[PDB]
Amino acid sequence: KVFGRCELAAAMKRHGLDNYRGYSLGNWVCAAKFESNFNTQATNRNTDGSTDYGILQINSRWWCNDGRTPGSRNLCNIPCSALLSSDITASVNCAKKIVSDGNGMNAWVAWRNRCKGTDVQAWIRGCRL
Ligand SMILES: [Cl-]
Ligand code: NI
Repeated sequence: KVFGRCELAAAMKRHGLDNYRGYSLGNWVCAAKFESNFNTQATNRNTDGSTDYGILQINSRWWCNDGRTPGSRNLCNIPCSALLSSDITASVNCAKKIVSDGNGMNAWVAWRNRCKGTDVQAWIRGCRL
């Protein structure tokens, strides 16, 4: 599924991401835009052989099992394919674990490079939330 901006904002809010660990909703929408272009089916292979999955490009070395990443820790205890669903629940639940892990949203390179320090509230402007 390719989400619209406000549609995704609403879904993330309902799943409790607004101000989760102090990160306002715009941060999460901005991260999803630049990680996946709002596409739940996005996948991208990394140099180390791991793969990133879904709307928030969650990595198979640490967080999910895709059966081809040796030494995967599967900390979200889910197959990576579950992160590609039209239903973003699994992605949100896993992302909550990631952002609690110590470096906050810096875990997402696109967030650090393209969202951090910017006017992220622009990402939810005009939306009926
Ligand atoms: Cl933080
Ligand atoms: Ni990545």
